[PDB]
Amino acid sequence: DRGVSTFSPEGRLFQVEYSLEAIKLGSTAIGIATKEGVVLGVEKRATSPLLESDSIEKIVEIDRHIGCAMSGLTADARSMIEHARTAAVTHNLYYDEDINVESLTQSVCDLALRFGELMSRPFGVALLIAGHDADDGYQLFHAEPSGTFYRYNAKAIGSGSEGAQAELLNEWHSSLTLKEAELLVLKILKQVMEEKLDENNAQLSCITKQDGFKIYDNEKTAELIKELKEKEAAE
Amino acid sequence: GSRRYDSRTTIFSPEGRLYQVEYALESISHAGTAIGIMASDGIVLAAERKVTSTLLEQDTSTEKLYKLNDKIAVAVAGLTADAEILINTARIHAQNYLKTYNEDIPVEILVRRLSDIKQGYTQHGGLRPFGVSFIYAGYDDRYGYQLYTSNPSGNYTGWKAISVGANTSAAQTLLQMDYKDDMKVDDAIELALKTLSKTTDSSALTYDRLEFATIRKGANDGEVYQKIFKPQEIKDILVKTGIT
Amino acid sequence: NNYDGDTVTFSPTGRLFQVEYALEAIKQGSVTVGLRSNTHAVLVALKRNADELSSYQKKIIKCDEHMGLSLAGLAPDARVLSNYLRQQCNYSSLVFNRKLAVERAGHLLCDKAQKNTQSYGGRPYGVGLLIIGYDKSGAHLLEFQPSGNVTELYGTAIGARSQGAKTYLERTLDTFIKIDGNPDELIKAGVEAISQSLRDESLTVDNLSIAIVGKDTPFTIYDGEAVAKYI
Amino acid sequence: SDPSSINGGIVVAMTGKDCVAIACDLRLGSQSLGVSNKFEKIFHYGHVFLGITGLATDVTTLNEMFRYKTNLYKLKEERAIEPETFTQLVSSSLYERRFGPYFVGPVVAGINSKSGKPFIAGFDLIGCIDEAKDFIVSGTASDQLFGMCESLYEPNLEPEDLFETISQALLNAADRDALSGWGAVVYIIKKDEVVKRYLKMRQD
Amino acid sequence: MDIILGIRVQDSVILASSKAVTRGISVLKDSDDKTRQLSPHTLMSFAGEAGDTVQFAEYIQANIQLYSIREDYELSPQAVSSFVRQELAKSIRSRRPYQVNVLIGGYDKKKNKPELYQIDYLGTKVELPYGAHGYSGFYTFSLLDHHYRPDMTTEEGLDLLKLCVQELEKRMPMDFKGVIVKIVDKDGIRQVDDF
Amino acid sequence: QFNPYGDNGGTILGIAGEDFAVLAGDTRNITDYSINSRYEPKVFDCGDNIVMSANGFAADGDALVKRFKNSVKWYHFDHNDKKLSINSAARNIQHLLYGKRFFPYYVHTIIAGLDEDGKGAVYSFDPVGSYEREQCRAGGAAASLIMPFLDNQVNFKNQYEPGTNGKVKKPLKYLSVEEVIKLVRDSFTSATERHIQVGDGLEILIVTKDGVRKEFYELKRD
Amino acid sequence: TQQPIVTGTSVISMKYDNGVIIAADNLGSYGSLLRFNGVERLIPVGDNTVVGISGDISDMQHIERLLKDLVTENAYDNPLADAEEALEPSYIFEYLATVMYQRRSKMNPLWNAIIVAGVQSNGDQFLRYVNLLGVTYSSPTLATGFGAHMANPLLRKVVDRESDIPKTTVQVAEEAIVNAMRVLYYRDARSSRNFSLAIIDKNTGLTFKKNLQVENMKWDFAKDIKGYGTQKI
Amino acid sequence: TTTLAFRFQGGIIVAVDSRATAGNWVASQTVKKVIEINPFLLGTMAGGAADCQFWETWLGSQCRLHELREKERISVAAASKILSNLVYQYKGAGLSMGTMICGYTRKEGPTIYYVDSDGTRLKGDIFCVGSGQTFAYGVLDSNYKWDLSVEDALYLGKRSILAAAHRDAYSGGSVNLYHVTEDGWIYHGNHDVGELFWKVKEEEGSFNNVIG
Amino acid sequence: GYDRALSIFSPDGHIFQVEYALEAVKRGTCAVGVKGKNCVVLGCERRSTLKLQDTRITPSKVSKIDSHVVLSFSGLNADSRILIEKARVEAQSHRLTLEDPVTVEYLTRYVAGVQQRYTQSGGVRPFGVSTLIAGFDPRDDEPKLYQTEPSGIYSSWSAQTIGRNSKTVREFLEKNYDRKEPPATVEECVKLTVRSLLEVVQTGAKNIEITVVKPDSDIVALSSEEINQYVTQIEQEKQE
Ligand SMILES: N=C1N[C@H]2n3c(c(Br)c4ccccc43)C(=O)N3CCC[C@]23N1
Ligand SMILES: [Mg+2]
Ligand SMILES: [Mg+2]
Ligand SMILES: [Mg+2]
Repeated sequence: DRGVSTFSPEGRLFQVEYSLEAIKLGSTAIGIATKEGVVLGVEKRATSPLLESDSIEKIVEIDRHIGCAMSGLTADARSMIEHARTAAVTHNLYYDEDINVESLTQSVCDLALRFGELMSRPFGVALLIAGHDADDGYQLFHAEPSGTFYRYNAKAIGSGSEGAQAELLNEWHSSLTLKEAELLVLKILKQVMEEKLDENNAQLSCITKQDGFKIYDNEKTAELIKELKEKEAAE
Repeated sequence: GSRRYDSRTTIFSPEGRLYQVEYALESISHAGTAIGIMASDGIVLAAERKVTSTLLEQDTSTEKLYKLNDKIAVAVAGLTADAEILINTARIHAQNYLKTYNEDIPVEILVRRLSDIKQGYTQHGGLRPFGVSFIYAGYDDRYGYQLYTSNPSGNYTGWKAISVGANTSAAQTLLQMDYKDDMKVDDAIELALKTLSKTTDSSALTYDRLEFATIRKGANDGEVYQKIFKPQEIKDILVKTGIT
Repeated sequence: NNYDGDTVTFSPTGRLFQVEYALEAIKQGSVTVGLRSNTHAVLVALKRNADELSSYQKKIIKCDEHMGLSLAGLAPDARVLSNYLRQQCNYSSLVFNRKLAVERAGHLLCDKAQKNTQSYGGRPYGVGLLIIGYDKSGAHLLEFQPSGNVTELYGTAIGARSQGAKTYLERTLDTFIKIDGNPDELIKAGVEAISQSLRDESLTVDNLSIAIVGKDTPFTIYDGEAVAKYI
Repeated sequence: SDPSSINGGIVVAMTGKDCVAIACDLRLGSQSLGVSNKFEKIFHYGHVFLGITGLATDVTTLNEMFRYKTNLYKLKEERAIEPETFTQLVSSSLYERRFGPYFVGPVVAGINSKSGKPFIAGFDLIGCIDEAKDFIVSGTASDQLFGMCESLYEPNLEPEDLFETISQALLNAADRDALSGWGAVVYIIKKDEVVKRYLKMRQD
Repeated sequence: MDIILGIRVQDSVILASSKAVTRGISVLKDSDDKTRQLSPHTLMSFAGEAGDTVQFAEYIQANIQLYSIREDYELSPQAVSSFVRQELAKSIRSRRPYQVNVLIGGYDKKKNKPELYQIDYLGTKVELPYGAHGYSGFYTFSLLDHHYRPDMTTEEGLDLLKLCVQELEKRMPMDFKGVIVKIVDKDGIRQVDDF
Repeated sequence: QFNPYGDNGGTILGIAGEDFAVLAGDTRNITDYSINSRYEPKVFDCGDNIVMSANGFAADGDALVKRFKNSVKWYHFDHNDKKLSINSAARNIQHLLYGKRFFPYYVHTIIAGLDEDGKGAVYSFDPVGSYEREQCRAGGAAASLIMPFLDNQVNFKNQYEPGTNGKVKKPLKYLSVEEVIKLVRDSFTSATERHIQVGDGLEILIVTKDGVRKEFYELKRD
Repeated sequence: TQQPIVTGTSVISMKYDNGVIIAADNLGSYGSLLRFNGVERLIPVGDNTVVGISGDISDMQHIERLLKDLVTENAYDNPLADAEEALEPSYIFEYLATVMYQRRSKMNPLWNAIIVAGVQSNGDQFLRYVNLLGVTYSSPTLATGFGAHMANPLLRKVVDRESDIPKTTVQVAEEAIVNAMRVLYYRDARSSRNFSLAIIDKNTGLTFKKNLQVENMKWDFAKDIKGYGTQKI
Repeated sequence: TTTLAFRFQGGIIVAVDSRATAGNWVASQTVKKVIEINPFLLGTMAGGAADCQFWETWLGSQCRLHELREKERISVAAASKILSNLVYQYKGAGLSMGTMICGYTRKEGPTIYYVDSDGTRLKGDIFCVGSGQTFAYGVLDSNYKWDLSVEDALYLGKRSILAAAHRDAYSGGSVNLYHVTEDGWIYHGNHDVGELFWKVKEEEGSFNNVIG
Repeated sequence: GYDRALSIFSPDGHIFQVEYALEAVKRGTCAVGVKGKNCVVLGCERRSTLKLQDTRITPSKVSKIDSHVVLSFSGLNADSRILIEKARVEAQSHRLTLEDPVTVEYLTRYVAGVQQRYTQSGGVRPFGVSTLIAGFDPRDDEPKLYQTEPSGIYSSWSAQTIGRNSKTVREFLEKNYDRKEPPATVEECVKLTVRSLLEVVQTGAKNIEITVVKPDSDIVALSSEEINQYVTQIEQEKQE
């Protein structure tokens, strides 16, 4: 056939480029970083009404100060999350402190290119890693299967990403409040989702310095959806 | 490098089938027919040797029926050499169990073990599967007399009467027709030989083309006896049942 | 064509296509410049962002107090190779109480890259590196290619549109080599060199990345408002 | 402390005219404490008999090991193992643990089914074969057994006379050993009949 | 730990095990249960080196429970005792052996018979009408040799057991803080809460 | 039989002030009754405003300091040049020591610096890595001579206010850097008089927000 | 773990204004047997370093081969091997110290005490010690074995502290070293009369002196010594 | 060294002394012998100081990983068994540990496990470990009731360590008190034994053998 | 060792070996899971192409992983045994170390993890098996039902079906299962499970297996006659 670690004539790794196509088929995930906190939101996308939607876990805690959202082949994310949690806890054991968000992200990205003929293929999932540390404040990173990670003020991944990213281009400014960010994620998720957005098929979360990482209740998100509807009808 | 020459023995087809397992089953369909029939008072194993010669030393020959221990025997259909590899492994497993628990291995546990070995060759290692199907005839004090079969996929099932090898479709229909639950060993002996006589690709069924075995509680009192039939004894039972 | 499936196969003209494809990844990368005088050595790198919400990908990595590099191509491969350089610099200091010579660092990088071009299963590195340093024989600049070829130069550039900066340095050779004891002027020459590779975009405050090492100057990286002085 | 005398016990074997005899005591102890009076030390694999003295855990382990091996032998060979062949198997099996040995004193007894020739053999813990024509002894009262057998034994004894000789050899040897006794068993072995007799003896 | 006793009567097996746990100078506990249920009709008591006892017992328990689930079948007391013996025989030639002695009391539902097996840390197995480990047998066996009958009731077995414990409490130097007594019969395993 | 351990003598002393910290040690190196060196530095600046000394078997001491200095270097590489705080350094040294739990570094380690609130900090370790933050700690040969003196003169132990007769303790008033250095010098002068392995020279490293400063004083050479 | 078999005794050394001096005798002892009389225990590395070794001779010969291999290795792909990138005394010492500590940490030591003497690129004097335990230290004077007990006291009278080094000439330093070697010959039962001496100077380079002898010995006073107390004749 | 822990109506009391010795030499009077594994779990230090510190901090990391993976507070049973299984792997190598793992959960209530370096793991109501353990047991056994108030239980633990500190040469310095509730442990201060002894003597009337 | 990467990405971002493993599941006999208010029922199809089968000894489709959790499957039978064995070992390992039996979610997460691992490990092919895992958490009366598939993704379901013609029985369940009011009794839950299989099965004879799991390790398999009574009552109401 051909090597798993083969370069294309354009200088790109075939397998890495193909895994990026799998991520495009994944459900949408959005992150927005503010000076009051970072918000993470996802589309749950249940395949059937009999599927209990609260068992869909696409937003995950890595540590008290670091959260993570996923898009693509979500089963592949489990070992990445396990490594992230272990790395966060291990660093605290070795250094009696919280690990930097960038350092955690870098550790996850070191796994990415460990494939060949080590694991047999790249990961088929992208991660939005959000968190806070004392040195660089509130941060949002985009971890890819290429091993590359970019920091973002705001970022969308998954099937509705390029439409969402264009929307984030216009809406983000350096003075956004946490409440404004929450509504903004809900607004853009509602825009790109196939089904009508409600508290059961979408999920919100945030990371603040005071309270740490929190996944929002369905009752809490339902109120923010109602608040969104009214302010869009206000003009 | 080496990838070029790899057949990839452990992959699914687009339809979700295992190529090598399917092709191994095709191989087994050309092997001599083996039949097992379970009765209330014992089990019968009958099998046809493949187109033999007059110069073959039959009385010292064994290609179909093998003893795993004193309570369990197998009938083979497929590559004989492949079968002997698995048979030796099964014999060892039985002894490992006997050493560990000081009790004879239950029939199903032995069958599951061999079947799991077959399964492994279909999922990992990049090696060809074993081209063998077994009929297991055995007794233990939990379920009594038991018949099982296993094939190259590593799947196994229990049976009242079953055939493997050539012409299984025709053989199974004949068994399904004449088999009854209250049947006895002597009746089952007759059914097995009659079925082979009708399904065989040879002109006539003779003693030199057969291997035969019974597992009976026809052992004096509360115990079980295995009987691998001798060439003269196969000749006699053929006359008794009225085939020759 | 039929000979580009793996790194273990020569073509009929004696070419190694997987290595050439790895070389192509560098050409897609963002431009970075290297140049030196007799007292100092400078790296200048144009950082690339994903979009307006995103950060600008870092290009320069410190290897020791007296050595570091800039990258163009696959960033994770640069992390692997720079980590190896950090270890080798460190082995030299711990075992021999000796700062690793820049030339010897180039030899080690060559040999590490070579093994990935002659064996089955592996792949070549997909990144180019510009290594600067100051050791016992003064200032040095090296260019690393993932073919294994390492070259010592007065100045150079790698990445997209690097030919413009390379021609400028070839003209200015006699001038910038003489910029001794003046770090600011040497950086100016490097910023002017990398400007010959820009199109449509210009050097902004979060776009530009500069590094310097010299006689009494540890390897230090300048980003943000620290490079506004040179814009 | 000495592994070969923690549990105690003895085995003796003798040849006669067209017959062999093997016998053992029934005691298992923890040094001074008597634990079991039903610990038989003679086993058989087909027509080949094996007595084992020494550390009781190894006695049990080796019985299970030789049952294991003789069962596989029979399946492959399609015949029961003979005394001469089994003797070599015991020797080989013991020597493979040369530098971590089983602390035992095995004794083989049997009649070759083809030649009809009576056979006995003994081993040290490490596999050295003692193939005596007359008798083999083993266990914590081996000195006593050597004394009894040397004086009581004569060649070509009939089965029922051999029974008396080997019984008296065991009994009187055991009564001069603290760690042996608590019952006894004697096997009289002919080409196609084997008789097993439990002896009455003092229980101290 | 210290004293573990066993007696097999007509229709049941009774195991008695001391409650004390002593770490050198002090008695840290006086209510310790030195036993594990391996299966519904099989109980194992244990004594030996600290830590290794519970580690070994729970390891055996896990393995028998695994077998029970895999086969949907309870192994016979004889089969369980053979498995345990092999594990200890394997252990004695290990880098660091399990220093654990056990009694296995089980009711065989197939044969409708109680069974008691005594196994020491070397892997020395014997089936007995009554048994013990350590010094317990030195004090109790003369009483058991005298009074024991194979046709004893469970109540008579408990009374003979009381006489054994009384002799231990009189002549043993160590205070073992009484015994927990458990009965194994056709209906399973139960604890005698007043002894 | 080969003995992989030895004893190079030496005495060290760490004291934490309100907004400063000192780590002092004598400069004498010995085996048995011989002097190897009258000036062999024992207290080291490890970067990030942290000073360290690993007293006892000098080979193990040098190895540990060398590995910790290395750990500081790699902490910078791996975590974006973040400053290694004194508490984080202390936890890291525990793992370095406990890594050789079954073949230990035969040393008594002390580090000094400032915590994240700018207050003076001293940490003390046993050979296998157990540690604690402390106000005052002497280590090595003459530790038993120095610590009781410090209990009395730094913490004012067994001292009560005149007139009250044991009812009111002497209040624990804060000491200046000049005051601490006086107590350090007197501690080592007294130790030099009564301990044969202590002498030659005293080197003190002082840590403040401004950085690390050094002071050297002669000790008796007999 | 082993025991030393064939052994070499003291190595002695000191700093002076422009460089360092190091010396060691030419004996290889086999217990109390003075077996081998032509053993060179000072091994020069380039023109700027001399390594002096005591203790096990088989291990010394191994270390000698390591140093020889170090020079070969340094020259590989090194155009400045005889200039800016030549081996320094400090490089050679740190390498040996690493090896010594690693070997003791595997419980398999090189049974030696080593002194590395040399002059650095900037003209600075280098003098440092390392032994089988990996223990290291520096001093204006350094000595191993018996030399530590008898040579150091004499050499320290010339250079007592750092500030005495610029006041000490090469003539005064060599004189002190030679006298110490005589004293060691008087008092060490495992010493010999024949020795080697090496001077490493920042101006005149490496001077290696072989086949030196202890001379000007006082023995005449022995004729008057009679008995062990009361004997007169 | 003296450490104790006991279960009661209001949860768990943990009390320890503060002294560390090397032979006769008192190395420290300010040793922290209660290890704060996390806000809900406490461990006590006896035997090897490093072994206890290192492996109980490590235990805290394992407990944190458990609750991240299972989204639920780890049980005291599970937490103690992680530590006991770990030290059992090292059995023979020379670890020295005698500790009480203390916690209060919904399913278990207040729970104490004695864990030890030869592999022992014991659940219990009252445990006391160290060179002065016998002295503390005396005060505990004669004054313990399940229905003690939080105030009286805290005093009992303080008084028991004082008893040991007085008689045991290798125990002393100061007393550290902790009260473990379902919502987490609460620290109840450092108490100098020198000052505490005289205070208790006067107020209680005990230690008439000692002149004050 | 054999290291060949069998599961790899294709240009369109698909892993065909994982997708072909799902096709093996599509071929397998139908399995269905329905949870009531106080129970979970697992129904399984038995293809009647095989008669002369000995039903006493033939491997049953529903397997106990522990006394409180069960596992059924659709796909390759031999593959399922490997997952069942691993799950049983992990269940005992959990009891040994945590001193508490596995939650249904934990056991599901483990099995799903094993399946995922076989999709990016060298020299191995994915499991051609999807599973339904049902039971009750220790000391909990809330019913649990989870599903896994070859890719390793898993989720919780009020009711779910897998295997051949599972599209049809899922259609039935989606219109017949009300979330606000689930089958209140064992009877109602079994009835709805048998009804769902009757949409696909053929004869209601020995083709339908039913296993009921209740809280506190109460697991029982219904017999032929008991199921036959449900089959009888369903069609007599249908004749109207
Ligand atoms: N000041 C301390 N240093 C540790 N420590 C301890 C002892 Br004992 C000891 C002996 C010599 C050197 C250090 C020592 C000791 O027991 N400690 C427990 C906490 C850390 C430590 N306290
Ligand atoms: Mg006797
Ligand atoms: Mg007696
Ligand atoms: Mg002095």
